[PDB]
Amino acid sequence: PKSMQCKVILLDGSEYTCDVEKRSRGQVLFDKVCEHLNLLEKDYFGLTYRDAENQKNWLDPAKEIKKQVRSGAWHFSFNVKFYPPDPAQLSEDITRYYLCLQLRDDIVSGRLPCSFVTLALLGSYTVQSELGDYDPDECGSDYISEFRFAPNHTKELEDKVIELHKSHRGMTPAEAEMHFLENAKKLSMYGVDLHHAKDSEGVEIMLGVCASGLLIYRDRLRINRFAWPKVLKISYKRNNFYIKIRPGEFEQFESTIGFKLPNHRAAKRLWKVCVEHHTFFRLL
Ligand SMILES: COc1ccc(C)cc1NC(=O)Nn1cnnc1
Repeated sequence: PKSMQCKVILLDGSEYTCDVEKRSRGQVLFDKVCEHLNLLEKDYFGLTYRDAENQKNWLDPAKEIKKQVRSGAWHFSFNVKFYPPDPAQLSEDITRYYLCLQLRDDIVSGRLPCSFVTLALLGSYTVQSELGDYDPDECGSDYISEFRFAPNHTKELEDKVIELHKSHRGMTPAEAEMHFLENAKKLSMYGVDLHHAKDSEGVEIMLGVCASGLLIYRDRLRINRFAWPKVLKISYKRNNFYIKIRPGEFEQFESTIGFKLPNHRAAKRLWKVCVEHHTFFRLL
């Protein structure tokens, strides 16, 4: 049996290295990573790889790893795929812990926009979790945390994190992580996966996929929202992605909204993440 070396970037930024048989399907590697992480509530998560065009792709657990990575290295990241709308209802604190780590990266990367005050508040809960109670021995007037909190750090952001950290005395890591999640879940882009596209007139839009449904970000004004029940069907053909929307009651026929993606693979990628979001959050 010939085995291939796999490298996985974990949500703490560490590397996990393991072997799988070269013909292995994605589920084999995922199960090894989740066992390494002591994770039981696994199906919120997944593995990503970067394709020949440098796009993020989800590793399909039903398909051979080699038929997905194809010409690329067997290098993956462990990520949240399906962001729970109500993290309090997760059964395990370790699940919430990994979800916090993902959201911290979503924030630092700028995928999850966040006000100044909420950046500082989330940062303060992270510090309480990682370091425990505020200690003025480590923190002077000139303190800057090792923790990345934001896409752009400023001294006043660092100061606000400390001021808020002082308020959290006695809070345990699990408590701080639950407060982090109860704040982060309210952000308008929480768990929204964004895809570049053009509308039927050729205007550049972003299509957002999340638990609640589909979002069409045309500009700061005119955000179109389709809750999953309103979405009758989704399809792709060539570089085109199509959403069928149910008619109001007493309407005869569903409406079709068409989008142009950069290429055929971007259209398939969007269709699949939409189907998967429909599939796991039809149930959950
Ligand atoms: C109950 O599990 C599901 C249900 C629906 C869907 C869409 C997915 C899963 N899980 C899943 O794919 N787990 N996994 C394996 N490798 N990466 C992630």
